[PDB]
Amino acid sequence: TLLRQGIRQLKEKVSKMEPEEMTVKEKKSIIEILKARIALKKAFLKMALSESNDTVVKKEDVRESPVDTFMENAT
Amino acid sequence: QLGHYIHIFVNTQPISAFERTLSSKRSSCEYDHFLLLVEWHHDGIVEHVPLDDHMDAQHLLLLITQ
Amino acid sequence: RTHNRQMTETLEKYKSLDFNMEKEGDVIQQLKSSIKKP
Repeated sequence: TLLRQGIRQLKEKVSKMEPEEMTVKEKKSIIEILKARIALKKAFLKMALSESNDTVVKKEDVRESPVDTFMENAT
Repeated sequence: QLGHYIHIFVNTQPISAFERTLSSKRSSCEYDHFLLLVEWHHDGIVEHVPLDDHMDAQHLLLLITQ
Repeated sequence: RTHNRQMTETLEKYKSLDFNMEKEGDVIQQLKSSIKKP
């Protein structure tokens, strides 16, 4: 989530090969602590896994089939 | 050759991905539960061969060791 | 009389008439109404 924008944003935060780097990059390491605990935000699994969750989807794609059929029996 | 053996039992494979994804109709929430087991041994490995009749006595002794 | 009015009015429903199976046609009801769908 925050990590997703955080990749593209930590991207060009780097400033040349000069010691201009670490003067900001130590605080960036603090940001790395912060994101290290952002990993804790995603510490547990919800629905199983792709594609096993996708298998659940296709399972619904079979489960949708009766739904499109029994109405034909309305009369 | 000097043990070297297979114990035979009963298994379970619960997994939610099939389990509650249906449930309360054509997928019982409980089973509850038991299957089959054949564990190869000696040395350092265990085959988990499929267990399905039709079957003959020779197969586990042979095919596995084949 | 309640069985009369009610079972007769309900004889026609989402199932339509109870004879909607149409005997042999109902052999296709498990397929032509189902498997035929695609």
